[PDB]
Amino acid sequence: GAEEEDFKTFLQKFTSSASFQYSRIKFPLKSPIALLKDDGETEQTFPFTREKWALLDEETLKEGRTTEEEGGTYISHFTVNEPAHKEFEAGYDESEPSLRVVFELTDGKWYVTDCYNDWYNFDLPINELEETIQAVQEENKAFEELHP
Repeated sequence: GAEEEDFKTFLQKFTSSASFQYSRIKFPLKSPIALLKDDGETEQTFPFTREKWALLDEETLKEGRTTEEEGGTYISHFTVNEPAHKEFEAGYDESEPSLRVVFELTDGKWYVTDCYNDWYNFDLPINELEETIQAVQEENKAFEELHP
């Protein structure tokens, strides 16, 4: 009557199809990027659009915990059990996250509505940013050429 797309199965596509990944994501996103104007305690916001995305893997969007030698417990999961209103968090134990992905389900189709990624983390003065954008687009080509 509805038969909605599955929080598992939609993800399997998301991690293995580049154009589909992009076709699922809003433009712009509700998280403008926000960095420091090379002055310390200064506020700034950037338009989040398709041209500054970072593609994401199955070992990015998994539900589990990992171990580095030199960090600690890294977690990745959805934190929120809802039938249509789930979102995703990755980060270490006892610490803040750095990969945030809001998901929403309308019309029986999932659509990603927000983003957080360390590719435009706080340690990134706006002066260098337009090169950071282009660098993520290097890695993105190497993904999407091989993620059909």
